[PDB]
Amino acid sequence: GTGYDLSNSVFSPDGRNFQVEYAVKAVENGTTSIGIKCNDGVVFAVEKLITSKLLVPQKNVKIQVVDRHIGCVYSGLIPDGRHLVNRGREEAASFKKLYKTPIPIPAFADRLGQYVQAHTLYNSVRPFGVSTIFGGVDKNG
Amino acid sequence: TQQPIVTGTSVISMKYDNGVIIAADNLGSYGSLLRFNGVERLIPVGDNTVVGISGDISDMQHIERLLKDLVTENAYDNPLADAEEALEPSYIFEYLATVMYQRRSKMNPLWNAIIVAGVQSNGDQFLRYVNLLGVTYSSPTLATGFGAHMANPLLRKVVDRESDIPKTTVQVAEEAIVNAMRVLYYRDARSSRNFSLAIIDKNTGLTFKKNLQVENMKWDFAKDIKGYGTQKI
Repeated sequence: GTGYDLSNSVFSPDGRNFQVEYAVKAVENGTTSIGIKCNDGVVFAVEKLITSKLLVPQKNVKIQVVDRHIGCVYSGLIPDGRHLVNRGREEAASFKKLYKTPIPIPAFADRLGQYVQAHTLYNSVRPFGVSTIFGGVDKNG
Repeated sequence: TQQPIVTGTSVISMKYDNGVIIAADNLGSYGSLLRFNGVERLIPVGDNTVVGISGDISDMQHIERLLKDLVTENAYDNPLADAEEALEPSYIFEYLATVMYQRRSKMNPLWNAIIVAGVQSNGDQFLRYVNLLGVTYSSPTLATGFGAHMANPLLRKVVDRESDIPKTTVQVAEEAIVNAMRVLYYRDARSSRNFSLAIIDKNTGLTFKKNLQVENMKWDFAKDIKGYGTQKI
């Protein structure tokens, strides 16, 4: 058969979801963003393309903050990255409201992963076109 | 909240030529029981605002959480959140007043009285009051509970009108606040000797004094009071 790449969450005969790989292709076409985990913390860095000098420098911030301790940068479709960051902020707010402590980094990672995986479960929703490097410091370092 | 349980008493505040002063005791009353000592009822928002809350302590902790979340959500996507476009006392008070009036209209009030004090970005003093009914008002001297009956006269003796504010030094205002706190501890039954005080100045910044005590207590004459009328010994 053919046409397995026309709808999301459709398994191809080789056991693949081609819409996810097309979203990955969309990610690869984005600017470069890196993260480095050091001894006492983490660092995030990103490259912003100056298509014209009409862009106001130091504005158009790409690195976003979740809670007061989570840093998130993304490569790909910047609006999808902002959507994912808002979802993560909601998750962190609920976690703090319920369990008092700020959300741990692995917990936040699993929340975002469950969100994206759910977005790769239905043909009525499009996979996220972003790859997200995030992190921070919690009680476990 | 339909009936307050653990409560905190009066919160007082006044203005002076360079900012505001706000004080509140450190006691959580379980009815007639002075149950919880050490309850910080002054919540500093940022480096330029202090909220003094009287009433149900559970609702006060809810307000604390809401203010911390407001600060956090303001920091979102705001590279100047530590400079311009930072949380002002006016913004905090308007958020609180919206919440209080909406809860009042939902018949589930936040059984509290809130005094928001601070200094605006342009050096102007902000000092306003809201309660569980959503009533909002401002004055050179503000006070909740018994303070509104006893502390407000002593504070208006120092600042009666707006023109008196530039004539009031921080020392005079702090002395008036301490005297009002002493009188309150004298005549309030649900009060504490230990309290906290905060001075928000346009030049010095947030000054948070904890573990203050009411001193210079006049009780000697009590040795001469005998009986309730005709008794001589």
